Amino acid sequence: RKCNKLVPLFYKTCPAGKNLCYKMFMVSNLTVPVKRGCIDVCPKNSALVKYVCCNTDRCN
Amino acid sequence: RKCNKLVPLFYKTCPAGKNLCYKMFMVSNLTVPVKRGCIDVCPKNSALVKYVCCNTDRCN
Amino acid sequence: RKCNKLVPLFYKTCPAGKNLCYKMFMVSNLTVPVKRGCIDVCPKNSALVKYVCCNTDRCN
Amino acid sequence: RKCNKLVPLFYKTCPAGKNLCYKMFMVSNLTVPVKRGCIDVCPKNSALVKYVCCNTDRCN
Repeated sequence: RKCNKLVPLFYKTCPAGKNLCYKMFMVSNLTVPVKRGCIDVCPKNSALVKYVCCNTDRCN
Repeated sequence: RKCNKLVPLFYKTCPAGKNLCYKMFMVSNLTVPVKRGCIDVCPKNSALVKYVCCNTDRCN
Repeated sequence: RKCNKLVPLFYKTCPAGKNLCYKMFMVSNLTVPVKRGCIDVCPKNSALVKYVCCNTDRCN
Repeated sequence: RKCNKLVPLFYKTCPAGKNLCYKMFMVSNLTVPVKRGCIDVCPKNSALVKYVCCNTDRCN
């Protein structure tokens, strides 16, 4: 699995066990993610934090 | 086709069907390449990024 | 400390302990950086590559 | 045993009793070794340095 980084024109190969890609937002600001990378399962949505997950190369 | 990589001292052979080389820029700034490689046809849409393509070896 | 990445439109906060920014060049081509980042001490041995370091934010 | 020097395009014949070649890194910089040569036994890595050793000609 490959995934985009915070600057999404670049990407990285994921470590073993992490086959989702994700995009993380402060709920107050849905214009720009604060983080992007690899992950195992999608974290739950917090009151302050929103996750978007998908399962193909470079989908975040 | 051979094309330069982001650091243009270095280069690669293009896969089958990619016979243009490109430099990719942020829309703001057309002097600092953000990516370089091979491509089949040059993208034209207004986006966050802009491609400049060419058709000779290591022309990017 | 903050330093530029290889595409110097982008940058990062240095990990603690690394307070210099650097460009890395091939030897005798001191015009095309090959790497950019953060480092603790500027390497000085004769090698295939040459580091040029500075100690202010984004000075590389 | 012949081993590569810090500039690894050049090599040297090892003294007697040194039949491994090595390269040594500062742990903070795995890009460029700080040392190369001949050795008898691969030393343990430390908090400060990493050794890579091998046992054939010009393997470092």
